[PDB]
Amino acid sequence: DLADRFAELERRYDARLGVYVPATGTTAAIEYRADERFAFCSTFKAPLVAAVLHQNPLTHLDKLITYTSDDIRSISPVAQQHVQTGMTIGQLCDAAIRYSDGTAANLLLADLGGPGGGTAAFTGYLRSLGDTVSRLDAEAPELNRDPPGDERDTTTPHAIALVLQQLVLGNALPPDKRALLTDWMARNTTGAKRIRAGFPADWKVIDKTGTGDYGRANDIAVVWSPTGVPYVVAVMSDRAGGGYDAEPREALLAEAATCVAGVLA
Repeated sequence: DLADRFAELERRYDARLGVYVPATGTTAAIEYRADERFAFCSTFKAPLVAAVLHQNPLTHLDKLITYTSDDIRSISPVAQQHVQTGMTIGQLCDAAIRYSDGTAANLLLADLGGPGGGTAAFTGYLRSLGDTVSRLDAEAPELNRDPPGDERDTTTPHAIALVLQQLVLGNALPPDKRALLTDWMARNTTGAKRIRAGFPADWKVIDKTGTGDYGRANDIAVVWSPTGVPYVVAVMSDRAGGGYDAEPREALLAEAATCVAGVLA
């Protein structure tokens, strides 16, 4: 009947909803449109930091990156205030996750290198994690603005959840790099009204949000129960029928998360 409740949320919010919660040692998977494609939007910035971590020693986090005001092409709460001084890779990782900083993400893509400003390299990192479906094609902000029919810049709830599972809970990263990613997600500033809002206060929530055109609103999270049992929760939504300027609905994500919390508690 949980599928019926998700379908009701879709009707109430005039939206398309995708959910994946991987199975665990003691719980079944939750899946709703889990193999349909949704735009990443800024959700890709969490695996992007993982990519950078993966291919460099941690001393690289101290590498100073310089850039100009002309590089501020997307919403960049941190980067736009440090044009004169530049930012370290570590600082860029922090900003990309906790403030969804677009310039920071673009500079991290460039740090991977190669064609498409690092977008091919990012896609390659997902392939290395066994993700045969996801792809990044554009930089910020263009990656948020593809038409609904376009497969560019898309993932699926199933794909991104299994990536995050490996990153935070698995051994895709060594413990030191894993702890950095986890902490940045744990101190995210953008996600209070999404998955966090759907779980009780005694659950811990770490997350990365995404928002875009056609009413896109996403959140990917790892949650810990009050006794410290972890789960991955991916929730994705759009309103392709509501125009490119359809309002994204944080409340839809919060309610979907409430329904998930009910299953997992």
